[PDB]
Amino acid sequence: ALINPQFPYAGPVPIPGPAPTETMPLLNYRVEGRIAGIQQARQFMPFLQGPHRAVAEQTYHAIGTGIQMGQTFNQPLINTQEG
Amino acid sequence: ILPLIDLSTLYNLENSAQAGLTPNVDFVVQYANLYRYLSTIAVFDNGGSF
Repeated sequence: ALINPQFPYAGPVPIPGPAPTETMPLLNYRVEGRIAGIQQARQFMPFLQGPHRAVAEQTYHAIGTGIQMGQTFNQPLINTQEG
Repeated sequence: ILPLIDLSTLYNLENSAQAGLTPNVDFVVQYANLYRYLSTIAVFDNGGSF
């Protein structure tokens, strides 16, 4: 702010002001609020809580069976070298 | 987990008609107090002329 003498800035907005209204009042709000609809315990989703496999491992079962059977052919006898 | 204020507040649209207009005089439609008015639309149906 600058004040300049001799033209000085009025020393106030004075008493000639026009009170325009008495509408100043905010009427307090008084209220009762009830949000009470029956609630049912459940919601349907496509899927909740699953941690789906991105790849599975290979998996398997097992079997064996049979017996011990055989047809054989042997090497001929040979002269013994030494000993 | 619910926003209690959100769910107990009403967001509404309503309309009404006001008459009593006269040339060069301020026609004032008072806001019906307590509501929080987000927007106002005023249609001047000038006797069927728009």
